[PDB]
Amino acid sequence: SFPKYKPSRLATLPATLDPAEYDISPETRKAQAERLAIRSRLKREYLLQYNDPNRLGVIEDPALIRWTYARSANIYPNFRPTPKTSLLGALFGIGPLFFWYYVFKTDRDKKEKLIQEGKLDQTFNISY
Amino acid sequence: NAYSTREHTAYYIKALSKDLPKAVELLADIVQNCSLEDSQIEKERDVILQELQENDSSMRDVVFDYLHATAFQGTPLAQSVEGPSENVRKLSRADLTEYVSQHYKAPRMVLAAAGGVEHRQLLDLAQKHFSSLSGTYVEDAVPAFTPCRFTGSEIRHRDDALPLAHVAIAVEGPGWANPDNVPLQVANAIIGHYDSTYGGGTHMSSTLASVAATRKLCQSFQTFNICYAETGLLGAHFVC
Amino acid sequence: AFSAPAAYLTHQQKVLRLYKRALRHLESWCVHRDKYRYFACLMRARFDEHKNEKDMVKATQLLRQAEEEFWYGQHPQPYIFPESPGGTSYERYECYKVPEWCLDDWHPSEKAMYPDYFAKREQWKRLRRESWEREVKQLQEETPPGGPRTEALPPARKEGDLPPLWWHIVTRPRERPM
Amino acid sequence: PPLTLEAIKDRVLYVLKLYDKIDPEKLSVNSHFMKDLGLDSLDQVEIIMAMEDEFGFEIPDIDAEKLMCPQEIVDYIADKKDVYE
Repeated sequence: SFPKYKPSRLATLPATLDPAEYDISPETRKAQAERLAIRSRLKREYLLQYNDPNRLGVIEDPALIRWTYARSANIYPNFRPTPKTSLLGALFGIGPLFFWYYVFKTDRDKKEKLIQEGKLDQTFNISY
Repeated sequence: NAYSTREHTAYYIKALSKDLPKAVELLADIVQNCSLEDSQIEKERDVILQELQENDSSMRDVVFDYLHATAFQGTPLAQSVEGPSENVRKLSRADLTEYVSQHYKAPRMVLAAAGGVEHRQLLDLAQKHFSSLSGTYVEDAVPAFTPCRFTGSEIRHRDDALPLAHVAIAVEGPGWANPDNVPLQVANAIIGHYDSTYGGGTHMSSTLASVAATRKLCQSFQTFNICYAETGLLGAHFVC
Repeated sequence: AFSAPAAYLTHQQKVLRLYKRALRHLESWCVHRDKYRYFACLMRARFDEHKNEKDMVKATQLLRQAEEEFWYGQHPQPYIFPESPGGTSYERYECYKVPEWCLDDWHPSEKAMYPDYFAKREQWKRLRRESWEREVKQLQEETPPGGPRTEALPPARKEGDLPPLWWHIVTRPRERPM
Repeated sequence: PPLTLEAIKDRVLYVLKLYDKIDPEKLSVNSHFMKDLGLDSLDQVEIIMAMEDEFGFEIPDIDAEKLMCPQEIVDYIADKKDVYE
């Protein structure tokens, strides 16, 4: 009984240690065959175009076009102001700005106070 | 006769010793070469639905099914042997054939005999008739045993119309192979069993039984030790 | 050169892969050859012990437990062949590999420096250009009505026909192009 | 290190001959381990491992299982190492 491997988000569970890889059913095997069918059809189309002696240029992959569109164009059309979206947007957009305002304003005010009280050393600070 | 449980299925033939070969032949034919004809499938669907309606009357079976549902919720053990009515109506010949193929396998079957049976004769008959059955799984699809979680829970179906109340309470118990089963069985024997028909009544050694008889607390009370491979239900059922 | 994969790995294939992984990691742990041989014979005996288990459920549980043991006992830094994936030299010469189509864009002066080679290249181009149509026809004929259900490609049925979709495999950049 | 085809064949036969279970005399380029010889699957795995250790290149498991012959091993090594003679 060696210690078990706790999978995490940055440490995925090894297939060998997958509890489902050892409980297989007829439906699962059928699904695996269907997935291989999909892959084989896609690879056939790709290789047919890739080995074509007449083809000159890129083999436009619809998947790449879809990925780029989904990552750029489709975002706003499929966005709805929601409690999560609104709160996260508020926090991550305006929150940091006010934190940095607090920090810089406090530092600058302290510096100005010290300068006014003549209690800051700028003996050789002659290049601002 | 046949009996199906959540963990075991059995077909046994009571017969004379001189008829052992024919009994073995019939058992082999039943186990392996079962027609599963569709018309019989429809008739048995009707019968099974009617019997599901009947079992609802049997309060004890209903209460034990509820106990399994609540205690082993989220696990295969919660499922009843008969199954939901929707599944019964939706079942098909393909599903029954697949069940027979996946679960009826030689390594998972035992041919047992008692009485005037010679072991050599039984072994020879089994080789003659049961040899064909195989333990290979089609397309390497092997069912995997799953440990079942026991959840402390309460399921209360309140039907005040019902004459008497059935309650079953259990705690998780040992598996079949756990050595602790014997002492727990001794303790349950200490707790005992009582029914209103019992003659002993007040003088019965079991304190619960004596008190129930003296106060007429319960019509019947029994202690059960239900054991499955990795878990079990240990407790009591009392009608009061 | 890689063969087309199958939808699932058979129990025998999974056991074989576990055996290979265990032997390699043991060799990583057992640096010296003699200790490796002794413990490797031990591992072979371990597999032989349940080689003939009849019950498939029991064998599957055994495989699962063996995989758990392997994960606990895997060498943190298993030996990787230098050119294998994860190896020190894996893909080291990838940049030197250059596709064949680049030669077509050579200036005529450059192609003049190697005349015989480009004559042979023209011959190969002619072969591919002639073969493409027959290869497409054969692939259509052999393909099942639903579609290709495996990545495997048929061999050339008749003389004078090249294997379908042969160009890139045959003309793949040399392993050590330089 | 030209690693000619004949060298690959000679080294594969060397490894196989140094394999105790295989009897050296009947070992041939076309002697299928499964059928002509008596080697089982684990012996196939061991022989593939021995070959990959001898030549220093790892044969992927999917390809490794399908060799089933010494000449197959030789030609696969030639394909991987781009040996054309």
